[PDB]
Amino acid sequence: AGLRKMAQPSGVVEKCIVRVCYGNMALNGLWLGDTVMCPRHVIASSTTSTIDYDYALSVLRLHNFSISSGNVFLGVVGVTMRGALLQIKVNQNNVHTPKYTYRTVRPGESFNILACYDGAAAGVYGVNMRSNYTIRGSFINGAAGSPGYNINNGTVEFCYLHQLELGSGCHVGSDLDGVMYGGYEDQPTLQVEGASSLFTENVLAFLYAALINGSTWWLSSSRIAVDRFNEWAVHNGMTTVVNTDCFSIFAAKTGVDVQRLLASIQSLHKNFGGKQILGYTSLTDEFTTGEVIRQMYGV
Amino acid sequence: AGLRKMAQPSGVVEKCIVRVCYGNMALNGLWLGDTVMCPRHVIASSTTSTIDYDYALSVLRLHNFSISSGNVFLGVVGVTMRGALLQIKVNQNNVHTPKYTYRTVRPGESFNILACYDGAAAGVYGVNMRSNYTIRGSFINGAAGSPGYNINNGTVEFCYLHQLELSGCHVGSDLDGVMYGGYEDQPTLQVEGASSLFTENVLAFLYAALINGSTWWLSSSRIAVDRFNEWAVHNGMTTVVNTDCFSIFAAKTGVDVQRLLASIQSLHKNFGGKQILGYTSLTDEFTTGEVIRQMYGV
Amino acid sequence: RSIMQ
Amino acid sequence: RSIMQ
Repeated sequence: AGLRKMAQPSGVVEKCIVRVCYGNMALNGLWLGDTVMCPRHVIASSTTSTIDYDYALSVLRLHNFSISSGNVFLGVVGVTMRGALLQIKVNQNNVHTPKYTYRTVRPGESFNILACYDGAAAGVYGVNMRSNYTIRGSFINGAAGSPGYNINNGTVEFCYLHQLELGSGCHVGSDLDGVMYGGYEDQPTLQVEGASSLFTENVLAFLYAALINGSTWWLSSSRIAVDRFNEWAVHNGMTTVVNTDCFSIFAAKTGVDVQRLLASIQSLHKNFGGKQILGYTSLTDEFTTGEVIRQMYGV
Repeated sequence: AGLRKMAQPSGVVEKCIVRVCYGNMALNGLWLGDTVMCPRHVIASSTTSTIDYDYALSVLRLHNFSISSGNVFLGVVGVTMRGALLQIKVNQNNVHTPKYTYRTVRPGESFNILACYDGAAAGVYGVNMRSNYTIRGSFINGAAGSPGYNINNGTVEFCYLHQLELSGCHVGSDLDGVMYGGYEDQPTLQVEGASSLFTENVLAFLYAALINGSTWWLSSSRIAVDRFNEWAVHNGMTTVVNTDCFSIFAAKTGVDVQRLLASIQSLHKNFGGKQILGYTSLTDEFTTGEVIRQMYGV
Repeated sequence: RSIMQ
Repeated sequence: RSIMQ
């Protein structure tokens, strides 16, 4: 019983964090094989105007770097741009490099953040990519380069390196190809996130987890079809549901079909009336069907 | 900016989990040095009746244990009862044993759960001991023996081994084998004490909200600590006993504890009308120590 | 009540 | 206003 946002264990990723310093800048890098990846704004010399990174790379002095894993310093062999990242070749292979892949995540998908400072992991928590390609993170100065990851069958899938905070406190990173999520710029400019819609498939997973945990006060016999729900959604900050197949086994272990939950969502979207669902007083879209399945049943 | 309930990194603890099987029972153990610690219900030969663990230990045969670290099997040398735990002496030392201590946590304190199944870590999340000595966790069958820990300056402080579930209400023992809250490690009809919100943690959370720019909920009225406490015990909240920890916050924000207490009373009346930093208005899972680290890195 | 062993 | 971290 119970539902908690949790992280997958971080041990295999902790061995890959390094400290990357250049001039007055300090942030984190990811050391895989003989390469260190880090945000390219570590070689920026200003914090207000817009930076010509290609120029900053052209006048770089390789010896002004300090890259360290604990008290082990890594010598820099070369540096090339990889989108919003630097790909730094170093003179030592990380022997504790895990089996790993890169993947770019999509809105609604969950992953793990390893929040790092001074090249050392400090905290680990789960996040979910919002429709405006931001995450609900907790990062302060020095967190850039903190990685986001999932673990499947012992392979680490890296999907995020932290870059920046938007003017509201939303957090933005790049994938490991150096492509910024949501097309935000890795510049200190005025850019505003788009509006964030609640991901309806995730809200449904949360409500099925509530039913499995014995929370049923918000459920009724009232019912609404997918199509009638999708028309209300676009005027009420929620996404449309298109495939309900992922909810088949949920409806089978609880006896409650999606259409009933969709009608409950409409009532709950305003308020819970002073009541709570698994501790929440607002709908949450941070849980995927996959997370719920694992926590509810281990599969 | 931001506030999230997070776990300290789990790498140093992951290498200490083992699978402990006896008879038809399997759960998790914590392998430090040449000892494996695990809940004693693993030797119970029952599922309904009430268990005499001393008898179960008297009839135990060491060769019926299967203890493994991944696919490496550990030979069992001896067993001793340690309250609600077994201390199982094994023939191999854990080379990955961290520097460690034991500590019993008190209501309101935060720690980390490493949720384990089949002797392998599955998830990690932060928790907070509640006033009725339960934690708000996520555990299913087979999670017993999952450890709770804090990391302080290189040393792992072990404070919890998971034992049982009362409704999302989880109970464990400390590493000396004392069950938190006095609950029995027996499948009996026991009910948890009344859960109350930990007010000092709510105060930390509201200061965190002030620092992150959330002020809509801030009362201009004021109530003294001892009057609030009279109200708190009739309204599902704990009493405030320490306030010196808030002096830094009151100085950075210009808001004293007595205004926050009045705000808490007002939030308890339009409860659910609006979120704070995207959280329930009265979340009590954050300590002042947690908030200072996330706000200031200190 | 429910052991998770 | 973007803040590099």
